[PDB]
This record gives sequence, structure tokens and C-alpha cells, in this order.
Amino acid sequence: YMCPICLTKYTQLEAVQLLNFDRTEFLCSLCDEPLVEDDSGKKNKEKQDKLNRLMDQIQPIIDSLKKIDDSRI
Amino acid sequence: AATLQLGQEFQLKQINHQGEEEELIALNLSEARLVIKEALVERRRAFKRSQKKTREKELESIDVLLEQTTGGNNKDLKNTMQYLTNFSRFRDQETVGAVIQLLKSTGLHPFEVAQLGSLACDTADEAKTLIPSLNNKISDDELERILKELSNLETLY
Amino acid sequence: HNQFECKGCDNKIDIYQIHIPYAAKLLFQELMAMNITPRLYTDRSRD
Amino acid sequence: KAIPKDQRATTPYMTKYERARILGTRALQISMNAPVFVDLEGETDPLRIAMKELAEKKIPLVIRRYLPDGSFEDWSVEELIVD
Amino acid sequence: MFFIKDLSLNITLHPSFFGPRMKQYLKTKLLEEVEGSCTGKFGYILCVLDYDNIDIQRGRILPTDGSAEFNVKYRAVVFKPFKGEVVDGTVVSCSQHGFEVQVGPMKVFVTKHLMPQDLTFNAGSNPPSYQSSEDVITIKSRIRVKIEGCISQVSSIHAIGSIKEDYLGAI
Amino acid sequence: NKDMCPICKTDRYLSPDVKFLVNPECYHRICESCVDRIFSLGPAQCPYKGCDKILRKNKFKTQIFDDVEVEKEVDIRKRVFNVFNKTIDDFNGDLVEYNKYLEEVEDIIYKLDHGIDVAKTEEKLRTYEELNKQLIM
Amino acid sequence: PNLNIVLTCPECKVYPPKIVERFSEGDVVCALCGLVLSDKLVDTRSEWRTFNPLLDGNNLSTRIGKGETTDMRFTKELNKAQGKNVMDKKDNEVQAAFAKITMLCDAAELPKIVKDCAKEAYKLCHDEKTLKGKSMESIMA
Amino acid sequence: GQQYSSAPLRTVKEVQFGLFSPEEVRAISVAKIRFPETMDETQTRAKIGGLNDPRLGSIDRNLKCQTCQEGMNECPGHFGHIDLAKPVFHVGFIAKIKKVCECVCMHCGKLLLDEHNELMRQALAIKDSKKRFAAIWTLCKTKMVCETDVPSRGGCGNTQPTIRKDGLKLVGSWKKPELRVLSTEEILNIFKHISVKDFTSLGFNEVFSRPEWMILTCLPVPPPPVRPSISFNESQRGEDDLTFKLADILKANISLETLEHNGAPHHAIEEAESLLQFHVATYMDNDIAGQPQALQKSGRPVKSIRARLKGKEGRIRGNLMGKRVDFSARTVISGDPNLELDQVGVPKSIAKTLTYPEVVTPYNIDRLTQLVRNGPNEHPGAKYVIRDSGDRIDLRYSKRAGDIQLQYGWKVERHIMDNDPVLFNRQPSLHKMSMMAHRVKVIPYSTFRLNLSVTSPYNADFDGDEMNLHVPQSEETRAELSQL
Amino acid sequence: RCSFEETVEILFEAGASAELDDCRGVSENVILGQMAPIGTGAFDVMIDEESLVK
Ligand SMILES: [Mg+2]
Ligand SMILES: [Zn+2]
Ligand SMILES: [Zn+2]
Ligand SMILES: [Zn+2]
Ligand SMILES: [Zn+2]
Ligand SMILES: [Zn+2]
Repeated sequence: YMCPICLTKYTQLEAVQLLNFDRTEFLCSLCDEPLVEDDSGKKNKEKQDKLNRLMDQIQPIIDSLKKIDDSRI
Repeated sequence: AATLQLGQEFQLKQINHQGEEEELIALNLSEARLVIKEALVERRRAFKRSQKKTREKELESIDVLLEQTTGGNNKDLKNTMQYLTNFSRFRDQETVGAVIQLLKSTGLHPFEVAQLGSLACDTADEAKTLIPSLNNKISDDELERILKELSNLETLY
Repeated sequence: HNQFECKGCDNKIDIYQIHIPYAAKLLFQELMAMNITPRLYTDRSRD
Repeated sequence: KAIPKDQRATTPYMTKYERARILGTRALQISMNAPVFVDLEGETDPLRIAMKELAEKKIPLVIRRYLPDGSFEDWSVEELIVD
Repeated sequence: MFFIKDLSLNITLHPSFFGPRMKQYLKTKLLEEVEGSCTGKFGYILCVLDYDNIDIQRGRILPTDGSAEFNVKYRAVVFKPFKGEVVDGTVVSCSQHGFEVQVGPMKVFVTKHLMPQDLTFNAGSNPPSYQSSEDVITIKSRIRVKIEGCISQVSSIHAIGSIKEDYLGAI
Repeated sequence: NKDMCPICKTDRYLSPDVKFLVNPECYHRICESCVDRIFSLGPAQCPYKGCDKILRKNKFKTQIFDDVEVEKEVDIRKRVFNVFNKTIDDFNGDLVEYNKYLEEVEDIIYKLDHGIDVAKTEEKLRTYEELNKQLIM
Repeated sequence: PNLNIVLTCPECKVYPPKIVERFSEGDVVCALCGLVLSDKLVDTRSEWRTFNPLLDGNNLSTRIGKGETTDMRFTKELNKAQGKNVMDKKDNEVQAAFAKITMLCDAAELPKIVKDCAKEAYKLCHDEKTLKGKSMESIMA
Repeated sequence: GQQYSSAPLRTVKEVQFGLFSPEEVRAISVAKIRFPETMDETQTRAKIGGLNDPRLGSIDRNLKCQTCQEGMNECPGHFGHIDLAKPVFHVGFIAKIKKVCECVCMHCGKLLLDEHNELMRQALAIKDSKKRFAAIWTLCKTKMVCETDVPSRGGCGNTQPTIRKDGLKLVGSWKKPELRVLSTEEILNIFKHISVKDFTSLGFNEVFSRPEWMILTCLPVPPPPVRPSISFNESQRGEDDLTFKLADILKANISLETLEHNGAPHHAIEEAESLLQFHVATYMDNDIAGQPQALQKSGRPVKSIRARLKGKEGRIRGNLMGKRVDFSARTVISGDPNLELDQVGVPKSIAKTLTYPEVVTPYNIDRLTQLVRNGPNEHPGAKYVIRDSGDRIDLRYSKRAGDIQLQYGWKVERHIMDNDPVLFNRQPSLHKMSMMAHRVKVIPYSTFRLNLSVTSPYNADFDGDEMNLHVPQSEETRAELSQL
Repeated sequence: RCSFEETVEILFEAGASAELDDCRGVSENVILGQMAPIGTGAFDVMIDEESLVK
């Protein structure tokens, strides 16, 4: 999680530590402010992009690298 | 963690205040409810000695009578004691006493053998999935045979 | 909040509080700024 | 550590630093309404009460004297001699 | 998890208490201020047992403020969570992200995002609780959780559990 | 696909230490790296485009002969020769019948094994559930 | 965050409070009950007693030269290492403006206050489409 | 005050020195310092990631240090870091690097002549460290070849250059004479390839000082309190030198980061970083001989860190070994043939100021109640009441409250009064009789009066000599005075 | 040692040599602002127990 008002990220265990019987949702001791999740869309979306970039080397060098590994001269 | 990595304070090699090593003490989830009562009472005779100069109904009075003997902030200790009764799965120490007789040939790490006692375990696939260190210690035969005793040994109310 | 944490050791348990002259706490913080670590330990190891 | 009472070798007298530190803490304690083991015959100054207890050997403290190695003997002010 | 443990303590007896019966206030202070306390290192100190033979060896007067201080060693019982072993307890409270489960003295929190996906919160429970096809997990419902997290800021513990697998969820 | 994870395509060239596992639910080629990450949390879908078979890391296993047709049949046989271990050929002895009972068990197995139209196999699975009772009976 | 501190007597609370700073004691006190709110006040004239951001801003500076204990094979390179980052800064045209106008108003026999307003009046406009060069005199003029 | 905390209070028993691993810096650091700007780019609060971001400690007695909270008088300031573009020498160790390099093959990292030498068998004897490295460096500093085996051994076979310091630079020459000045990265890389057993023997400690830590890679940025700004007249919020040198470091770093990302004249670079190496050097110590003084825009030198500790007035001599103190007074002395040998006459005007916090007990509560009625001004009075809760109250500005109720265990800061012991001292004070404890007697006009006999120990006379008075603030330091 | 003559160069060697400085000197204790084991500080004051019978 993260409080944008402080612009600072937090994680689950902080949240449950920061949670309350009254506030079933999270405040922000720095900001006294409700938090927002994070890393959900961007990173998943990000890594798949590099996966193709990682794929971009598959038929390229790494295959031809193994084509060097046949003899390794 | 799960892999039987408890804290250095709780390392299998424990020490008492007189220094010699001893077994780590881990408790089945209701005889711990028993030793507590023993203590609270043993204080209830004692706190009152210096002061001189189903069960579900009675447990509360049993509890709360001992409560005044203690520091009163401890219905949160009762929060376990209440739990410890609600989720009690024994009585009558020899119940455990025989069960503890029964278990403690296990050849198993105490967090396990206490966990097996503590746990309402019907299946023997249970352990190898519930207590995943318990997949190749004792097989379902020696497991469930005890569990099958445990089922009857689950003395209910 | 009653929470302490030496990150960099990820410790939140083994903490102590000490009274020292501020001009010492300065001095340490200037031995650090020159990359000297004056670690302070509250019990003896050489014995 | 803990030289046994029959082997205590240090002086049986009270060093003047022991006397000064004893009367300090004792007076400090009295000034915190610690109970008083003597009849304050009109006295109201915590240091002067302390000098009175000490003269009656009624201070319930004990001196832990460290040797240079690290071990220590223990004397109770009631048994040390004052000059 | 429960244990019985040999622990030590340092308590400062303020100078007023230095009468003949100081030892009494020591034990009194002990139970009154060690029982029912969470510590990040040991857990919830529950029962000070062996109330007779507690080691109370010898006190030192701190130089300023002239208060005695004692190092008392004793034996007691403690609920200590971990990560990766199944624990049972009835829910008490609840939220939108999950429901707090009161186990021992620790109100564990199990969050659905760790529990099996088939029970997404059917928020329609009053009192709030989760209704799944296999079972409906209510406030005082019995639940068997494995603990998949913990935190120990000193004098506090919050843990994390899940019931995603078999033998889990409701009881 | 021969030596790289169908999920992350980490080649055995690029991760020689890659260890492939599949599950009896679907028998999917995959590296352990995904395996743990996928089911370190708990029972969910297989990380395959087109697999919504909810499965669990304890059920995971290691292929031996890479023949997911034999291995499943081997598993089918393993499932059979566990309960259908209650088959009687030596316990039967009649050379034709011991042939037949084996043929019968194998036909029951082949029904599960051939798997082309495995619903008589499901009927045999009922018979296998009956075998779970017949290996009990 | 708001990172802000305010003092108020928690035993009067009546106001945005009536407190006074007893400097010579290093205290602030509720002017009603005399509870001291906060102490160890830090001095306020001795600070600059021991001793231009309106122009020189945040990119700071420090005159670097040669000490007694340096030979010319290290001194002149301090004159040859200082010269690598004079164009990332337009500040030559910032300072050499001031230096120029300082050279001007001073040679013009002017009060040193005008020098500042011109050290300002450059710095405030200092680049505009209206300016767009225009000989860089007329402004300094 | 100071707020109650819970961590158990201990006392320091041991200091373990030792260098700083660049990983450790980063693990400590709360902030990556990047922009030389101090303030926010809008002439307002402060540039985050700037030279004092709020996550470092804060001052203004008005903010909260958003890392660890509020009090400018609780936050000890939290450390931030800078990671240099390329590694540089730490001035304190150039000599202890040049020396070291002359004791290890500059190619494989192994030591030069080892225990198979006889005197190495004689060197590694020494139980002392700083001489082991000394005696070893006598043997190894003159051999020049990474030998391979001399049985009665490591190899690497290379000739070992000769080295000389020249203003923050180590230039090595072989013979094969390659007078190529040595990069740091080689040395850094060299060092990272030395046996634990070697540098251990060499005199280091693999937990607290790897030799490869004498080369700075990351940089720890002290929080503001180490280098506070003088917020003066709303625009002369002047800045400490250490802020400047840090800016000047950060710039000279910021530049050199580009000059590799954007082209490489490969001699401008060789100077560019050798510039930054100069800034870091003079930051630690701007007093280095064989180098140019790094001056200020006043043309005065820059107060290096080393300068802050050097002589008197440094931290050690002038702030730790001795310091200025509260509860003291100083005035001219006079004689008095009518005071006892141990009294001192204290001007009423001074006794009204110095003060002694007494604890309310049954034995004085009424008497202390009286003083609090006299209040601050009339003499036998008092100036503050301290509530057991650590709370303090000015007696002026409490006439509004008027009557005050004392309770046991409260503390009253009364004036000093006759017979209080005070410590009296006459400087220079070069023997223990120059500080004796006297008993107050409060008298009129403003000199200290002392008996005449006491004058020869203090070595005083009455031609304007002044003597200092120190009041003990506790019940137990009092008895230290009266009894010792 | 650092408090006498050449404060920093001494402090560097210590930091290089990972000197462990055990704080038994008066001068070390002064810097930490502790009670030096000196004179009245050269022993501890323990609270007697048996004598607390009365
Ligand atoms: Mg004179
Ligand atoms: Zn926030
Ligand atoms: Zn994969
Ligand atoms: Zn007020
Ligand atoms: Zn802070
Ligand atoms: Zn070599």
C-alpha cells in the first residue's frame, strides 16, 4: 500500500499493524491518510514487456550462443 | 518458520536459569490450559495464604474467580483462556498424561509433537499438508493409528 | 508509537537507550562522516 | 567473581570515598521518602539523617569492591569500620 | 504457539519501597507488570508460574536517582506465533479486506487474498462474515489458519495467516 | 519449448539447472521457478493460457519418461496397479482367465488409458470407484 | 505530512496560546499558568555573531585556489580542473552580468544599494522573449 | 523535559572502531542525496533529495523530521548517502595505502614474501598489530617480484612497481619503467582480492576493516545537525561549510557522471574525477600539506571536518574534555576577616539566580511551601516547581494561579541559601586545592568574599582576581563536596 | 590517546586497525558522560538484603 499524500509506500504487514477495529481500512501515521495499493498493474505490465525483450534474444544471440556452445572454440 | 526454524531464544537447545540444557517445552493446546489453572489456583491458595495474614458453564466462574486473584487486566489472558476452553481438546491430565505417555515416544521435534496433540486432526493426509514438516517423520499408519486413538481420546463435552 | 528499528540490521528488538553528552553524539556523527564507525556496545566481550 | 566471605582480603575499614558515596545515596534515598531506620531526633536534613544512621550502623547497603581483574569482594557497611 | 520458558527481568524499585518487605513489592511488580504483556522477542507473557522460587538475587542502586534495580529470573508461559504452522481460532471482528481472528490473545488477521479464492467477500452478511459454498465463515465460527507472516515491534506482535489449502477455512 | 519453460522460456542453455515438473491435473511443462512462485501462495489455476485447473504445489511431481501419454497411462496404470493391484491372475491361475483377467484389467486400464473416449473409463472409473470398493471387495 | 509544530499549554488550552519566550532562561512558558512548554532554547544572535542567496540561489559556490603547501604542478590544475563546467551554467552570464554591472555602478560612483537592485533587476527578468538578447547592454543599461 | 521511551537504558561499556563498508552506508542511509540545491527550487522549504531533505533530520524547532519524529531536540539526525561516480582515496589512508600496496603483488593480490621467508616467520610472530604491519612492510617494501616457490608458495611472477605519493595520487613504475599513475579502481579491485588471512595478518579485521574500505565508494552525508544553517534575518540563512563542500562535491560528481555518459576526451575525464577527488579530500581535511587550500568565497579556508576536532576548541578538547556549564557564577573576590575558613560570601544578587532543586518530603514541605510564596524575587524564595511527572512551572507567570499545592516527591528549585556547599575555583587551577568546597553565606554587594587564609591555596589576591562558583544540583553531589 | 595530541590521525588508525576501546579510562568515561571508575566511582553500592529484616 501507499499514502500518496506522503507519497510513501507501505506493505501488508505494516497495514495490519496500522489497522484498527474502527478503521477497517488503513491510515498513514505520517499523513493520517488512507492508503492505495501499488505494483498491481505497472510491474506485471512491465515485466511482460521485458519478457518479449527477453524473447527478443531467444531466436537471437542465446540460440546462436548455444550454436557456439556446440564446440565452444 | 515452517521448516522448524524458531527463534534463537526458542532454539531446541534451551537453557534454564540454573544453566544445564534441557528440552524445549512446547504445549498441546489444552493441557496448557490445564497447567495455567494449576498455577492460577496454586496462586489462589497462595495469594490467599498471605491474604490470610457442561464445564462451559462453570469455566467462566472458574476463570473469573481466579481473575480477582490475578491483575484483572487479563481477560485478554482469558482471551486465551476462553479460547483455551472453547478450543480445549482434552481434560483430566492423564487424558494428556496417557496421550503424552502415548506421543512422547514419537521421536519428533517438540513443536511437531505438541502441534499434533494440539491439532484437531481427522485425516493423516492432514499432517503432511497441515504441518508440512510432518510429511516424512511419521507415516499415516503410525500417525492415524494415534489419530484414531486420538478420536476417542478427543474427550468431548 | 513505541516502535524502534535499526534497518540495515533489520532489527526492531535489540535496542538500547543511552544518555551521553550531545557533544559526543556530535563527535561520533563526525567520525561517521569520515567513514569511521564508532560502534558502541553496552556489554563487554573481552571480559 | 564473588570472593567468598572468609577469603576477603581487602581492608576492613571504610575508605573515604566509600563514606562519601554511601552518605550520598543514603541521603538521596531519604530525600525520596525512603523509610528511615533511626529516630530522626528533630533532624530534617537528609544528609544529617544519613550521618546519623551511619553512626548507628543502620544503613542497609553493601559495598561491592572490584578488584583490578574483575572479581569482587562484598562488604556491608554495617561491618566496615569508620575511621 | 504456546511454550513454557525461563526468562529474566530487570525491575527498578523506586527508593520509597525499601522497607523490610521490599521483596513483596518485587513479585507484586512482577506479576502486575509482566503478565499479559507482548514482547517482540518472547511473545505474550501469560502465566508467571513457580511464584515461589523466583531468583531475586541482588539489587544495585543506580547512581543518580538512587533507586534499586534487580535482575529477576523466572519461568512463564507464552503464546508465540511463527510462520508456517496451522493454528485454530474463532473469528471475532471483520473488515472488507478480511476478518480478524482472535487466537490466544493475539487477534490474528487472515486476509482473503491469502485465503482460497472461491470465497470472495459476499459483503451481505450482517453481522459481517464471509459466505462460501463449502461453509459460511461467521464471527464466532471456528477457523484453522496457518500463519504466513508475523511482525514483532517490541511490545507488540501482529502476524499474518492464510487458509488457502485443505483442512483450512471453517471448522 | 523442448528445454525452456513454457511460461518464462528460460532455456536450459540460459538456466542449465532448470528442473521441469508437471502436475497430475494437467501435466504441464514448466520450470520450478514458476512452480514455487505460482503455488507458494496456494491453490490456484495452472499458469497456462487455457488451463483453469486449480491445483496445488504438494500435488506436483517429476516426469520420468517425458511421455505424457505413457506417463498418464503409467499413472493410470499406477492408479490401477495400486487399486487394480487387486487383480487376480496369479490369484486366479487359470491360464486363459489369468490371461483374461489381465486382459480384463488391462482393458479396464486401456479404457482409462486409451482415453480417446474416456467416459466408459468414467463408467470404469465408477467401476474403479467400484474397484476402490472391489479392491476393498 | 505537514511537518509542523505548535505549542500550547495542555493544561490551559484556551487559545492559540498566550506564551512568552524567556530567552535568558531558554524557556517558553504559558503566560497564564507558567508551565514551561519547551526549553533548551537555541541562541539567535550569537549564531550570525560569528559571521547572495537572492542572486546565487541554490547552486552554491566556493572560491578554490592555492594554499601555502602546494607546488605549481598542483595549483594551476586547480585552475585547469575548475574550467570544465562553466557552460552547463548560464551563470557566467549571471555572474559576469553582476560583475559587469558591479564594475559599472561602482565605476559610475553610485550607492551600493542601486548595485543590488540592478543585481536584482537583471536576475528577475534575466531571460525573456522581450529580452532575447537585445545586446545584453540595454538591460544592464 | 524529554519524552519517555521504552528501550532498556544501559551504559556504554565498549567502543569498537572500524571502517565503513559501502554496503553498510547504503543500508543505513535514509536518502539518496542527489541535487546540490539546499532549498526547494521555488525558494521555499527544501529540495527533496537535495542537500538536506526532510528525511534527514530537521531543525527550525518547528518541524518534525519526517523520518523519525518531531523534536528537533529528539531527532539525532538520520544519515543520508551519496554514491560516487568513481572511487577515490580517503585522505586518512593514502599513506596506509601506498604502504599496503608495497606489501602485496599488484596483480594476483597475494602477499609478497611469506612465512617461507625466515623473517616473516619472525614478523608474523609480533602480537602487536601496528608493528606487524610495520615490520612486514620493512621486509616487503623492497622486494619487487611476485615469486613462486623457494622450498626449504604463490606465484604471479610479475615485477612489482615502485610507488610514490604526489598530491592524492599514487604513481607506480615497473622496470620490465612504466611510470603510469595508478588508477584507484585497480587498487580497489586489487584489494577486493586479498586473502582474509593476508590482511588479517596485515593488520586489518575482516569484520570491521577490510583494506578495500580505505577507498571511498559511497559517501555518508551527515544530517543537518552536524552542519546546521544559521537562519539569520529571514534571508541570511547562512550555510555551514560542510554544506558547501558537500555541494561542491556533489556538483563535481554530477558533472563527471555525464562526462562518461556524454563523450570521453579521456584526459578531461582524468582531470575531472581527479578534481572530485580533491573535493572529497579537502572535505575530510582541508589542512593537507602538499596541496592547495580549498578556500571560501571570503578567501578564507574551509572548515574541514578534521579542523573541527583538531586542537583546543575542537570537539575533544573544547567540548568534551571541558565545556561551559550551567549553575555557575563568576565575580570579583574580596577578603573578609570575619568569615570562617570555609565560608564564602555570595552576593544576594547571585544567590537569587543560582538555584538548587530540592525534593518535597515530610521534613520540609511547609518550609518549602513558604519559599514558593516568596516567589522569585525576595531572597529566600524559589523560581520553579517541578511536578513528579517531569513537569516544570515558572513561579513568576503563576501568580495568576496564585496558590500552589506541593506534594511529596515534587521538586522546588529554591535559591541557594546559607550553608549550602558550593564549589569554588580559581583559574588556572593547577592543583587540587584550587577547587575546594565552601559553604554559602549570603551577603550584600557584588563580590565573593573569602577568608584570608584560604587565599594562598587558591593563589589569589584581591586586585581584581575573579573566581568561579559551581553549585551542585543533586543530593549526592552535595555530599561529595561536603565530604571530600 | 586521541584526547591529548594528534586527535584525528589517532582516530584513523583506530578505525583502520579496528581498535576495540574498552572504556575503563577516566577520559573515555568523560566523553561518554558516564561515572568514571574513579574515587567514589570505584565500586558499586549494593542494596543489602538480610539487614532489611528490621
Ligand atoms: Mg591578582
Ligand atoms: Zn501519508
Ligand atoms: Zn518458468
Ligand atoms: Zn497554562
Ligand atoms: Zn529525526
Ligand atoms: Zn601476484
